[PDB]
Amino acid sequence: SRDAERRAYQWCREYLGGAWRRVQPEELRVYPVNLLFRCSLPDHLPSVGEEPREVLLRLYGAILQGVDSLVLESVMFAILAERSLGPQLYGVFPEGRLEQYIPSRPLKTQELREPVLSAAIATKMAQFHGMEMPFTKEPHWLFGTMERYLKQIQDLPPTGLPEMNLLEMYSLKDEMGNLRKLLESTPSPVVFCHNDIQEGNILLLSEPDSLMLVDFEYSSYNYRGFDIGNHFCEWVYDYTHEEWPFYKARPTDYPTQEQQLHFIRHYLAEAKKGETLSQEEQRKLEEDLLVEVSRYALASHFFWGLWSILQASMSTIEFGYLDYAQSRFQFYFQQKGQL
Amino acid sequence: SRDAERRAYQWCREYLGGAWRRVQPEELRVYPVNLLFRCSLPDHLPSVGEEPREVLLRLYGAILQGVDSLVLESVMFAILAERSLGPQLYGVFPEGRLEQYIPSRPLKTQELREPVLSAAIATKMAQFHGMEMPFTKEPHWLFGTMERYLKQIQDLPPTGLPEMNLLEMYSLKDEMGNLRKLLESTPSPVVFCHNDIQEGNILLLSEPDSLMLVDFEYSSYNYRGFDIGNHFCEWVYDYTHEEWPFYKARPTDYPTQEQQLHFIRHYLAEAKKGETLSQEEQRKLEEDLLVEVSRYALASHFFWGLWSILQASMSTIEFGYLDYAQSRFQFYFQQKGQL
Ligand SMILES: C[N+](C)(CCOP(=O)(O)O)CC(=O)c1ccc(-c2ccc([C@]3(O)C[N+](C)(C)CCO3)cc2)cc1
Ligand SMILES: C[N+](C)(CCOP(=O)(O)O)CC(=O)c1ccc(-c2ccc([C@]3(O)C[N+](C)(C)CCO3)cc2)cc1
Ligand SMILES: Nc1ncnc2c1ncn2[C@@H]1O[C@H](COP(=O)(O)OP(=O)(O)O)[C@@H](O)[C@H]1O
Ligand SMILES: Nc1ncnc2c1ncn2[C@@H]1O[C@H](COP(=O)(O)OP(=O)(O)O)[C@@H](O)[C@H]1O
Ligand SMILES: [Mg+2]
Ligand SMILES: [Mg+2]
Repeated sequence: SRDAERRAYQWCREYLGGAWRRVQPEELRVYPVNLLFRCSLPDHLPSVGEEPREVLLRLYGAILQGVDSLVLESVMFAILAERSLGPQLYGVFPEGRLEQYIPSRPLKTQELREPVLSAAIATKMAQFHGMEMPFTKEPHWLFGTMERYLKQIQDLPPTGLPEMNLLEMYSLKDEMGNLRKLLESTPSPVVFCHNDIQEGNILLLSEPDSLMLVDFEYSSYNYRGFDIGNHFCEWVYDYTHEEWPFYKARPTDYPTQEQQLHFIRHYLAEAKKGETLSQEEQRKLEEDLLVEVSRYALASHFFWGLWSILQASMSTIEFGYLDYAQSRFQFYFQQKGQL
Repeated sequence: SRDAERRAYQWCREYLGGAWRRVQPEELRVYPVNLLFRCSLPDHLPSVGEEPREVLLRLYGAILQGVDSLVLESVMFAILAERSLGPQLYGVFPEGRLEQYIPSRPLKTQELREPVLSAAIATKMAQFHGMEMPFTKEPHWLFGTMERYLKQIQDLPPTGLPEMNLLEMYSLKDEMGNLRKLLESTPSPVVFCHNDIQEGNILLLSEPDSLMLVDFEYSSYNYRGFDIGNHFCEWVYDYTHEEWPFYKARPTDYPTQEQQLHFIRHYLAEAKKGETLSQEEQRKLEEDLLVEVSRYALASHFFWGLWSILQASMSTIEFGYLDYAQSRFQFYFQQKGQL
């Protein structure tokens, strides 16, 4: 649309500067990749200084985001950029931001299991967990957010859908306490977590450090075990499935013990790189982490199942959110019973 | 106060973590340095990881700051920290932030003229001007802000003070156009400027890179000439004077031509360090910059004079804001006439 093109043009010229000052309106169009758009400097123009030739314009939702929330999100994004753990940040303004376009493609679900890529993901996740960030270090995110989601679900206006509420079908309010008790018995260090290391958020670089993570919507200080366990759960789900419900679950694609240990070995090699450990101490760290993840992986099911019920309340036919929620809760109980 | 101590305690434990988790309330008190407070970890405690032992708690005003303004301020502060151009950032929360306490003292007015310190200030200012920041690069800050201040002054409710309005005494609305025309004829590159490089914002490090700038309240993309000229104006004003109006002006302390060239040589040595320039090209850059600064220094007087009238509207006997404004406008006209 004429207005959207004009805004993108103005934002690029004003926030990027340099060669962008010489671009004429008729030479620039936005390409949707929807709230995300690619903007490219015309080929005939040389760059002036270090200003980027390739950016992504990210527009914020029509949805209300609090002031404090936007401060935290923007500060987080800016810091991860400086530390080379996310895309560079080139503009912040009320409507959105301009980010580095990373030449890349996202991973696919099946690629997560390839040993060399899985080792690289482990290494990157551990790098992320090494970050000191200016946010609360108290680990209230996991159960605080789940408690909030449950309250929000309880408060939803009735819609007319006749089915038993999933909170009741799966006794989720009671079950949350059972999970809390289990995880309270399971030590897991509190670290800066990504919280959504799915294939769609892992970019395979065309100009390799071979990967970059994106999508920090959910990132927070949280239990290490959640970030790893959540990643393992993602081996099961493909969100590119082309028929309703527009995801597919393959439960047998959950990582085997050997696949989990391979990831864990590479994770710990990075996490513990500055430490002098015997092979025996290393073995213990690996075994303990295997158990830790087996339990915190259950929180991935529980968290996303609750989140998905809320998504269903704002959706119709574009994705089977309620179906997905039920899949996560079924796997929760199955895996809980296999402990 | 009990409440303020408790809040500081909670913020330190929650945002700093590490050894701060082991601190007991009775071991921590805040020291005012008022919205700024020092918090120190007890001496008996060893640090756990990289968490700071010495922080400054900065509380935000009771005064309204917009959402977008707080995003920009916080992002700016976080980026300058990463680039080692400001204090590290350890917590952001609705009420304020936790920053690195920099072991240091501020410079004094008379120290600005010492050649070795002035060379270091020039070098640091040029470093700051090298920054690419995710903010508007269009140079509307100077006249946009002055136009806004003038409008705000025009809109002030009458107070009962009988004196001629300084806007009228000095014909400032007309004079702003005269200044704009002068500066429009004076090329000055647009760079990321500090905008308030006064002695009180230059910290002399106890653990030396010998200086750190602080106070980014006014920082923005702006004309280089303003940042340098503003700094030179600051050689004249001491804000520690102990009798009303609580500043002192020493007009003869404005830098001589030689003092200005000394600063300029060191500024350009840093700004142009990656460039192959002849001694002749270097001489021209120095001479041109001398003229540039002579003109943009006038904007320092004009800007702060307007700002000071606004400060007077919220002040009584703590500082002679209106007196200060008049001093800046008198010097503006004197120096304009000496061009
Ligand atoms: C577990 N998970 C990590 C939760 C957080 O998700 P995000 O990382 O925020 O996406 C992923 C997840 O639950 C998820 C991921 C993707 C989708 C999704 C995928 C595709 C669509 C779709 O509208 C489906 N379509 C058939 C209409 C084609 C265009 O894309 C809509 C939703 C829905 C749910
Ligand atoms: C030109 N300048 C760089 C403008 C921006 O100032 P800031 O860097 O934001 O301070 C500095 C400036 O105009 C200025 C600087 C300092 C002061 C100031 C200095 C001292 C006080 C005072 O309340 C005075 N006191 C006698 C009551 C003792 C305690 O401190 C109050 C105000 C007033 C004005
Ligand atoms: N900085 C970037 N560079 C290149 N591609 C990106 C970038 N950020 C996101 N993408 C692409 O856009 C997709 C969605 O972006 P993301 O930040 O994950 O937002 P969301 O998943 O909330 O829509 C990613 O899967 C990736 O393909
Ligand atoms: N990070 C810091 N470390 C040590 N001292 C600081 C720090 N920040 C500010 N100060 C001290 O506090 C004073 C005021 O802080 P500043 O950030 O300039 O705020 P303002 O001038 O708006 O009150 C400085 O002159 C300096 O003496
Ligand atoms: Mg994503
Ligand atoms: Mg200051």
